[PDB]
Amino acid sequence: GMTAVFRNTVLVRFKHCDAAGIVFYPRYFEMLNDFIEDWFAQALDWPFDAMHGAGQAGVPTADLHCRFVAPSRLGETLTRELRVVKLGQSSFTVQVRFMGPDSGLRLEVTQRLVCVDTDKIAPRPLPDPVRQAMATYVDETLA
Amino acid sequence: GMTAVFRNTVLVRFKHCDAAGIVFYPRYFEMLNDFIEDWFAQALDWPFDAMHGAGQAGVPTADLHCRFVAPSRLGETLTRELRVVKLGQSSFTVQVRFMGPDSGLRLEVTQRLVCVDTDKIAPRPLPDPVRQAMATYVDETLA
Amino acid sequence: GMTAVFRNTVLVRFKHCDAAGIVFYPRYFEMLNDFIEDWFAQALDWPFDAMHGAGQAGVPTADLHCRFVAPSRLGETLTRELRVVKLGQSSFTVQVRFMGPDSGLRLEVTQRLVCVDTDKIAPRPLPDPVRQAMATYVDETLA
Amino acid sequence: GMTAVFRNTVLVRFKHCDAAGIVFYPRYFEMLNDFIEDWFAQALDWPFDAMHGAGQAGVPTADLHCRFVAPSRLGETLTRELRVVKLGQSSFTVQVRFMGPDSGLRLEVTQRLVCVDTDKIAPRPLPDPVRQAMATYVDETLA
Ligand SMILES: [Cl-]
Ligand SMILES: [Cl-]
Ligand SMILES: [Cl-]
Ligand SMILES: [Cl-]
Ligand SMILES: [Cl-]
Ligand SMILES: [Cl-]
Ligand SMILES: [Cl-]
Ligand SMILES: [Cl-]
Ligand SMILES: [Cl-]
Ligand SMILES: [Cl-]
Ligand SMILES: [Cl-]
Ligand SMILES: [Cl-]
Ligand SMILES: [Cl-]
Ligand SMILES: [Cl-]
Ligand SMILES: [Cl-]
Ligand SMILES: [Cl-]
Ligand SMILES: [Cl-]
Ligand SMILES: [Cl-]
Ligand SMILES: [Cl-]
Ligand SMILES: [Cl-]
Repeated sequence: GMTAVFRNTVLVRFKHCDAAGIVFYPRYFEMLNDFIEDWFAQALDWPFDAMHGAGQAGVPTADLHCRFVAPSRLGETLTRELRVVKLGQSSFTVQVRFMGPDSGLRLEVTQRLVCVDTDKIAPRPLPDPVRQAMATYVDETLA
Repeated sequence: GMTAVFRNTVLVRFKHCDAAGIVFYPRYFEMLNDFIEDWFAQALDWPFDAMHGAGQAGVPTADLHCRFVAPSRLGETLTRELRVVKLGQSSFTVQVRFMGPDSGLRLEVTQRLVCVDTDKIAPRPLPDPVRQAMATYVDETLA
Repeated sequence: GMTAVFRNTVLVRFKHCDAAGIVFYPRYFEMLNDFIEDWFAQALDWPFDAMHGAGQAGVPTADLHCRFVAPSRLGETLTRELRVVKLGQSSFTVQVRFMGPDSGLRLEVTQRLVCVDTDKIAPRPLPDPVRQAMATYVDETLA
Repeated sequence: GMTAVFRNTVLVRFKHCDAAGIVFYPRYFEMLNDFIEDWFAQALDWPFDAMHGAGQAGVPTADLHCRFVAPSRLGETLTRELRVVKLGQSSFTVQVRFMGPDSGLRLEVTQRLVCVDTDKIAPRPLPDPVRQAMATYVDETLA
């Protein structure tokens, strides 16, 4: 449909790979966080620097379900795509897919995050404009 | 009935902690992998050096589900526990819990791994002794 | 002078920073390796995938001297610049500077790497065209 | 003369090892930091949780020099040793050696750290008891 997707690419690097030149799974999760960071800065107008600084806020992960479909290797460029599954006042759920350079699905992950005060930890609502911006990404078929 | 639970501890270190003031979630996954590594070396008699070396094998992750219950902080010692959920010929599913120093649950991850040939990638059966050792960790109540 | 420099930029991310939102030093070294990887792929026509794959080669570090001049923080974009200090048949020495968005020097590192066979470790000469390409980056004032 | 050397061990893990088949060098620096962390907690009575917490302090690195002597591999246990080179009021320089299981030198790093106020960055003197504890590790022969 026309609900939004957020997309970008990531190069599989030497730092990401095991002795076989295949991606070590915790490293996918560094890739995933970088992608969420990007989405916040580019699409939601609430970059992590502002959020964790002046904002005294965070978006820690509550739940994460990841399926590793096919391996990725040193030197491949992967494409990352994000949709929003569910959006509350404080919590939000995204679905992220990583696809290889010939369009093969590499991993699919559904991730629930919660907006919190970091001084000290306690849930809080998302900023209104942020929640409004996320609403455009919502794919009602996903949940 | 009779069973076994594999358990050890890990210190939350500076390298693990982020600008929200807690453990950065990919870092939990490095701690998870370290724990699985420990299990293989210390309980299953199939250390990763041997497995990935002469063994020409690995145990890549097929599926992860992680529930983050409460945050962890610099300087805390966490307890890690492993139980086996399901055991096939090649695939195996484990449940790992991380607990805080007063036993508060921090995270629970259900993870399916698959034994593979690394030369080159293709599923293969676990060694007989290894599967037999893993069977002792089976938690029937999780089935 | 007109000897060459290799340049690119890198965003300081959440994964790079400590609890204060300042870069944790081992993370600079992940940034440094990524930059060398880039230089090999873009400038030297010998990407890490080809090098570690078909090439059965590596460029492990022999020596590294790094001065941390000023701290870097979450959300800053740093500029990375590389020059070649010294070039042998197998060994090569680079100097890398990271500068902040307002041109302040953040870190300066002189790094000696050695071309090796990875099956199994043993020095070898650089490929001729690679060594030729590095020669253009040589700043004879540096050593 | 009378002195002390701080020493402990570390296992080389899957997470540390790369596509050249050895420890990936930034990973040595995470192991270095862990070791300094250990020194502070176990020898100097100033653990990082306390230091960075109530203490509003840190010990960022100003200078690194690392000589990589021989590679390390998955499954090896390394020995880490610390000696103090130089001790000022705020700054301190340490020499750390990593050795293999048959005592072969793997790397030697000379590192200068500086005690700082984190609220906000500005050098400050080490606590008196901490400096006194560090003095016991001084290796006059390295001066
Ligand atoms: Cl590609
Ligand atoms: Cl909510
Ligand atoms: Cl939600
Ligand atoms: Cl593909
Ligand atoms: Cl029984
Ligand atoms: Cl199976
Ligand atoms: Cl299974
Ligand atoms: Cl607890
Ligand atoms: Cl067998
Ligand atoms: Cl049971
Ligand atoms: Cl900037
Ligand atoms: Cl040479
Ligand atoms: Cl050289
Ligand atoms: Cl600057
Ligand atoms: Cl004496
Ligand atoms: Cl001083
Ligand atoms: Cl000093
Ligand atoms: Cl040795
Ligand atoms: Cl004092
Ligand atoms: Cl002495």
